[PDB]
Amino acid sequence: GLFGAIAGFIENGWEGLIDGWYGFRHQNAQGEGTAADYKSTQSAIDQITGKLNRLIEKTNQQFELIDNEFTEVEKQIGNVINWTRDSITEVWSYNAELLVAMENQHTIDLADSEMDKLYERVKRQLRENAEEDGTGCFEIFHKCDDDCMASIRNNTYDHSKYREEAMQNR
Amino acid sequence: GLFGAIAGFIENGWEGLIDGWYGFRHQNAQGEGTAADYKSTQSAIDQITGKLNRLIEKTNQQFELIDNEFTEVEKQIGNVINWTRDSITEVWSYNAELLVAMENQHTIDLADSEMDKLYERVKRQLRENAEEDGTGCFEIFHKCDDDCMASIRNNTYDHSKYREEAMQNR
Amino acid sequence: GLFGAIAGFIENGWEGLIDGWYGFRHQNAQGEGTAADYKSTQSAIDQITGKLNRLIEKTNQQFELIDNEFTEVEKQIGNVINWTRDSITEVWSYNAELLVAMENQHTIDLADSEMDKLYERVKRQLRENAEEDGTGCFEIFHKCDDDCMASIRNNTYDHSKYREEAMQNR
Amino acid sequence: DKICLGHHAVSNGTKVNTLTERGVEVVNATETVERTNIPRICSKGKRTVDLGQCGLLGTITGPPQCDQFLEFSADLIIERREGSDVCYPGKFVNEEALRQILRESGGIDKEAMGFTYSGIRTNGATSSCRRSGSSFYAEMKWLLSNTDNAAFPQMTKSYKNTRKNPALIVWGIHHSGSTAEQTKLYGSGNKLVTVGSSNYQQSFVPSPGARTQVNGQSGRIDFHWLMLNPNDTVTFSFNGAFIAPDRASFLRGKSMGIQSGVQVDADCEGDCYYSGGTIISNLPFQNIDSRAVGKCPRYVKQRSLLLATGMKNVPE
Amino acid sequence: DKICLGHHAVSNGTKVNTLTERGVEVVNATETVERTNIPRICSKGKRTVDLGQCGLLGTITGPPQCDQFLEFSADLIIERREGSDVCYPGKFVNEEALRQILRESGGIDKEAMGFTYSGIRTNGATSSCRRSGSSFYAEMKWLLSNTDNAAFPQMTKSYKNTRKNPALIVWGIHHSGSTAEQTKLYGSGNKLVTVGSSNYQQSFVPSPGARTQVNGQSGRIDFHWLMLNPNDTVTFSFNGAFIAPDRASFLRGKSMGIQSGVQVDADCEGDCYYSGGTIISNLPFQNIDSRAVGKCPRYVKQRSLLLATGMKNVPE
Amino acid sequence: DKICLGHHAVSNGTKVNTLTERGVEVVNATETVERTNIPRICSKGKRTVDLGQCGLLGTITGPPQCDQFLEFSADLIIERREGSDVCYPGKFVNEEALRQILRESGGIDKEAMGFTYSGIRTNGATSSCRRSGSSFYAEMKWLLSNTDNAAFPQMTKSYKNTRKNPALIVWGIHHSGSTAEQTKLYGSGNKLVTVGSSNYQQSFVPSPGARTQVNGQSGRIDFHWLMLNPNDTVTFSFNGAFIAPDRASFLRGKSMGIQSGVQVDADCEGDCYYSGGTIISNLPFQNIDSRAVGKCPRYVKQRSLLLATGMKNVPE
Ligand SMILES: CC(=O)N[C@H]1[C@H]([C@H](O)[C@H](O)CO)O[C@@](O)(C(=O)O)C[C@@H]1O
Ligand SMILES: CC(=O)N[C@H]1[C@H]([C@H](O)[C@H](O)CO)O[C@@](O)(C(=O)O)C[C@@H]1O
Ligand SMILES: CC(=O)N[C@H]1[C@H]([C@H](O)[C@H](O)CO)O[C@@](O)(C(=O)O)C[C@@H]1O
Ligand SMILES: *[C@@H]1O[C@H](CO)[C@@H](O)[C@H](O)[C@H]1NC(C)=O
Ligand SMILES: *[C@@H]1O[C@H](CO)[C@@H](O)[C@H](O)[C@H]1NC(C)=O
Ligand SMILES: *[C@@H]1O[C@H](CO)[C@@H](O)[C@H](O)[C@H]1NC(C)=O
Ligand SMILES: *[C@@H]1O[C@H](CO)[C@@H](O)[C@H](O)[C@H]1NC(C)=O
Ligand SMILES: *[C@@H]1O[C@H](CO)[C@@H](O)[C@H](O)[C@H]1NC(C)=O
Ligand SMILES: *[C@@H]1O[C@H](CO)[C@@H](O)[C@H](O)[C@H]1NC(C)=O
Ligand SMILES: *[C@@H]1O[C@H](CO)[C@@H](O)[C@H](O)[C@H]1NC(C)=O
Ligand SMILES: *[C@@H]1O[C@H](CO)[C@@H](O)[C@H](O)[C@H]1NC(C)=O
Ligand SMILES: *[C@@H]1O[C@H](CO)[C@@H](O)[C@H](O)[C@H]1NC(C)=O
Repeated sequence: GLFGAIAGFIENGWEGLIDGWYGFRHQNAQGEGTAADYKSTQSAIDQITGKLNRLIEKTNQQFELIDNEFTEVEKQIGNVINWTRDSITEVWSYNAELLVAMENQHTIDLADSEMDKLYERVKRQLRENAEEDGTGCFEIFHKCDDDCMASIRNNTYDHSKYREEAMQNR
Repeated sequence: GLFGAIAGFIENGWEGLIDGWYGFRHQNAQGEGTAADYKSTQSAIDQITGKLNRLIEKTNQQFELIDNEFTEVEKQIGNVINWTRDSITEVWSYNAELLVAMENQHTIDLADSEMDKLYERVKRQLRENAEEDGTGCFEIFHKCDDDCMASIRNNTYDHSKYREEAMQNR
Repeated sequence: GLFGAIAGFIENGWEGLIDGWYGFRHQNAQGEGTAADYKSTQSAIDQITGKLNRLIEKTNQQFELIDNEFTEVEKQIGNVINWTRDSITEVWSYNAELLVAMENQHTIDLADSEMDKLYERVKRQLRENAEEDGTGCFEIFHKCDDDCMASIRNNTYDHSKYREEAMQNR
Repeated sequence: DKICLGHHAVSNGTKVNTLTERGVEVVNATETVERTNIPRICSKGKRTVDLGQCGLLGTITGPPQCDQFLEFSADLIIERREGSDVCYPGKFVNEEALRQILRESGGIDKEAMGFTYSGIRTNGATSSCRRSGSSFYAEMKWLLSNTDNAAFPQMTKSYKNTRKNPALIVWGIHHSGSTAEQTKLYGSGNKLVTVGSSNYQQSFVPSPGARTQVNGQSGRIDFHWLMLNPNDTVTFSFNGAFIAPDRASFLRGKSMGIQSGVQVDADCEGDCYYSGGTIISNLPFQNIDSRAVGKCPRYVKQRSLLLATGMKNVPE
Repeated sequence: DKICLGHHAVSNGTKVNTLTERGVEVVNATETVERTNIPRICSKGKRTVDLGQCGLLGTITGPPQCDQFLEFSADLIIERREGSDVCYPGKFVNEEALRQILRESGGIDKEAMGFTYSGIRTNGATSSCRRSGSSFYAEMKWLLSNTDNAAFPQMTKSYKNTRKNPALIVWGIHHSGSTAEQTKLYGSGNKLVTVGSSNYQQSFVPSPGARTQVNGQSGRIDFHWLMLNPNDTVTFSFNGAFIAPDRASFLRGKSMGIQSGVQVDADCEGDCYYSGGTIISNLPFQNIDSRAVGKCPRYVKQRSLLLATGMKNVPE
Repeated sequence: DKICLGHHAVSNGTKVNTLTERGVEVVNATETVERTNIPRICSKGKRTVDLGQCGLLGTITGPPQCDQFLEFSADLIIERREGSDVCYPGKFVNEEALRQILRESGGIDKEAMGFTYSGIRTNGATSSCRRSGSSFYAEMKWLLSNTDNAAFPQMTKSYKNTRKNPALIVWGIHHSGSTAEQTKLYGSGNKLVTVGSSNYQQSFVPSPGARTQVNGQSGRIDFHWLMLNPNDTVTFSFNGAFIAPDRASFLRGKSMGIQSGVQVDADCEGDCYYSGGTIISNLPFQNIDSRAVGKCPRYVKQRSLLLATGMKNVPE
């Protein structure tokens, strides 16, 4: 991936996460938790949805026969027709191959990006009360119970409240 | 966007900014300011310009008639011609649709990136004398007058000069 | 570039680096060093390799004659053939131009990304024992000999060992 | 002590291809190339005409099998392999051009041209075009001399298209199994048929001689056709070996023509047809028949092209 | 106390489409599909030939309307709907092929073939090709017998292309309104015209008979043509019903042919033409006429495709 | 005191083009459009047949130059400019259609049709088709009357394709330099050839007259052809001016036909051919000949399109 998250420092994903695409898994006083982030998940999903609808496509362009399967047309005209058809088949076989490859590359790099968008955003909330482990975790240098964890998940956590305590743990 | 800036944490843009594409808006001792960053603005503009010129395109390939609008050609040959033309119309209608969609996606993600390039660069100047608010602002932990602000804008600001003072405000 | 690294803050690259694509160049007690990072280099290389193989392509689609170079076919049919061929030439000349331009843009932005992936990863190792200079260097606030440098390069460096000493140099 | 974050995964994800890699496993993917088929002609909501043993061109001339199709009307026209354009052996000059015209005609409306004859025979028949024994093409007149070897008086007939649309005009030319039987009908001596108009300008001469016994005959009928404009006028200068057009044909509107050997079904709706049935899909591509007609997905060489709809799959 | 940074926006930005979304509003966009038109033939800087009432093929045979076009020279050739290739009713075999040749010929240079005649008539005319009353095609000879019913002596004429380029050769065949008037010119008995060369090898026979009175005539002239190579030689074996070529035609250089019904304009320059005028654009695509000729943007189905040239627009 | 990190560069990198810029210098790039050529026909591992002075169509009729090619077999068929389909001057009706058939025929197998004749001449020859002096087409019979001006008795011959594959049938029509020499062979009076079957239905008439002396002759032979189905039957009703088919032709399998003027080489292997040699490449595109045949890279207008394979090059 391009954003270095998925298949990057986050060494792998959680098969236990049947809840959504992205999510937080914490370990604190009460124990361990694992819930999904609807917000970032829906953004990725809405984007992949957008591709599907724009690609699933009806061309209101009607094409009729120029060949004949029951009574073969003149050989010369029959060959120009076949020659043309094959040439266009080449173009569409090419376009289709590229289109899908192009989109897939983008689909992946889009998801990788959506993760990195979440990580870099949490880091902005905590400011000074925590430090990066490396493999996608925030080591908190202050006591954070389950209701402290939920304050981050619904984007309400205040860094000022635990600033002095956490900064003290230098 | 992919870079998480435009329509990300920067909740919205400034309609007052008729000066350029990107810019700094500060609030300090003297009051409030708002000026545009020519450097990053021109980079984005030069890139969008590049697309326009490469896309506005003349094919020196001359095509002449094979049809006849005044005296219809033989029906069979007339149908193969129409059949071919329609097929090629399908290809170019497809190519055009994709090309524009592909470029637009890139145009947007390019601009979003150019913002993120600026933000992450200022953060590198200030090093330790400031902290990230979250929604794209640097809370300065030391006194910074208007001429202190201008030191950053023209990329000259020295972090050492106000290091001890700002670090002290932990 | 999109990631702001190559031709960004890293003002230029090292022509001395004939060792690999990316690498570390340090200056410490013993003096100066310069070695290449195989890991990140191979990732970029494996990706560019992937493009080459998928693009170098054989279409098992055989095309035969419909023209005649020794004895010109009827003018009308000869013109429809030429007309068709030229039209398809236009399509493939277009596709080829775009394909290469599209890939090249991606090739560049992929390499720029691979650099940024490395930088942001080292910064995660050092956590608190160093600070960003701006132009892609980590100023270490603790003594780091040659064997201390090698601890980072093979991804083994421990921040805890020199945490207290380096943090002290605030 | 800490808070971690990541993404989802699966023990078994699907392999796709990217710009840079083949067989990269992702979370969820989807098919992009249609291969699934419906072995019927999905004609729900369409005025359909299954020609069966009637050849498309036969609906204009009128051999026995096409008696129920002389004035048909359709949105969808199906030709069958067993269909025949002819009873008495013969062919159409520019047949495919005419077939292509009729396929998108939306059906046909016939109209009498109004030809009367001074002292010749008309009720010419054959054991090939049988109804109550020997008969002929419903829309055609077999012009003869009163009895054996009698002179064929150089006649001249004419029709004017009095309608806003072009008229399909069809005449025939008799080619006898020998110059002997040729005279038995029209007499000896060179016989000539000339046809003209604004657009059109040409003429025809018979060519008697022995051919293989097709359908129980050594003779052949050459059917020809032109497209007469509004107000324009057709003229038939002739003296034998001629098959007169009783009624002229007029196109109804719009339609589509296909060829198939599968059964018609009014339960399902379709727009993309081919000889083995109907392609119903929303997918942009298809790997079934390159010669499919209608509103179809683009035919491609690949049997499959998987589109990633999930993220990269990194397992545990 | 702090320093903030962001991007620009607008109260009213434009909607574009991306790979992943429709109608995403951006700052500044631009049109990519040309729809704007110029209702004239922009011919500034080009040697233009507006044929008007002269048919393109007529410049070779020479009916009255084409007398000022018998040796034209052009970069751009315009055909008009009112143009006519013919005075005495008749057609060109392989007309479109020949039209396509003449459209990119860059004009024509004529040259006499040099045919003299032993005891026949030549000044054949008609009330159709009128100048000072009855006349004929400027480049053609109406070969007859000395007076009514006289024998047409089996002649033989020949021409050799003594030039580096292929020569356009055109002869005619007379088809009389009856076998009666046919004899009045060439006498009775079968008449035959054969033409050959290196490349070419074929022959022709008349077909008299009554046709509709087009232009005041029931007869028709069949014009034919071949492309004679350098040093090669044409031979006309004939005995009547023949229209002799006085002068052979030679192509000048290069040009383009179009068809239109709009007025010529030397004020504006253009390279992409169609029947309703000229498409001037730098845009890669166009939604105006699919049959446009010249150096044109690619025709597409869409009336509009907007290209983003600004960033994402997030308003206040 | 610190640790720095960066990327590689070079004093001289290559310029490529991107979506957003032209001539951006990168580290390492590669060519994408083939221009390199091999001036030979790389036929390593293929059954090749270089026709030389034999015309492709000539392998069916059998003029002297094609005596060694009457039953050839190939994977690759090469036509040469000096090749000739004919000894006695004449042409093939629908020649290109037939050439295209033979090019992918994989060679031909001949079989006698078995025609015997009651009281006429057969050994018709000419000084053009020379072997031991005057001779004829190896696969054809020159049917005549016993001696000068003798009657040509209206005969009838027939052949049935007793094989699973369609048979290529070829007859000829003689066109004499005059009606005089025509009678010297078949006598005077109208002569007629009619040919029919299931599929086929048509007829032919000679056209004597003086043509240019090509190859030392003023007469021409018109070769015609049809494609006879299994079990179907050919019938030749004729009375002169006829060239009888001795042997019928059967297609072997599959092959490719090309046209070239370069020497054959069994050292190199190729799949993409054109008249100046062979294109060997893995590159997806080529700027050499637009009319190349076989398994070829896509022809494009550009002489060059460079693909970046290295990173952005920022020098010191
Ligand atoms: C109008 C007429 O004459 N019809 C007769 C024809 C034709 O004379 C020849 O078939 C022409 O080729 O021959 C028949 O044997 C036949 O085909 O049934 C009997 C039939 O009564
Ligand atoms: C050379 C010649 O004979 N010209 C005469 C022709 C032809 O005889 C017939 O038109 C042939 O079809 O007929 C005219 O009525 C005519 O058309 O003006 C008078 C004219 O003098
Ligand atoms: C079978 C036969 O008659 N062959 C003779 C022909 C033909 O009579 C005419 O060429 C026909 O056009 O003429 C020759 O001069 C020739 O061409 O060599 C002599 C040759 O013996
Ligand atoms: C054209 O292609 C079809 C298959 O799509 C093939 O069966 C047929 O033989 C070809 N037609 C001609 C005229 O060769
Ligand atoms: C081909 O298409 C044109 C419109 O572009 C249509 O008007 C015309 O009827 C068609 N020609 C034939 C031969 O059907
Ligand atoms: C078609 O194009 C070729 C070049 O590829 C040209 O030489 C030839 O004259 C053209 N053929 C016809 C029939 O105009
Ligand atoms: C995967 O994606 C498809 C559409 O792309 C969706 O409809 C479906 O729910 C998903 N399939 C599975 C098995 O989860
Ligand atoms: C054609 O027909 C119309 C009636 O539909 C008639 O009024 C008109 O005069 C005719 N036009 C011509 C040019 O003959
Ligand atoms: C928007 O972009 C176009 C070119 O893309 C530029 O010429 C123009 O100045 C801009 N339009 C407006 C109204 O700002
Ligand atoms: C063709 O014409 C040239 C003069 O342009 C003449 O010198 C030459 O002999 C001729 N070539 C042939 C093959 O007849
Ligand atoms: C550049 O790339 C090509 C393939 O893209 C590779 O084979 C080659 O080693 C490189 N060329 C140079 C001169 O380094
Ligand atoms: C065709 O030929 C086969 C032998 O290959 C024969 O058995 C069969 O009866 C024939 N079929 C027809 C329809 O004549």
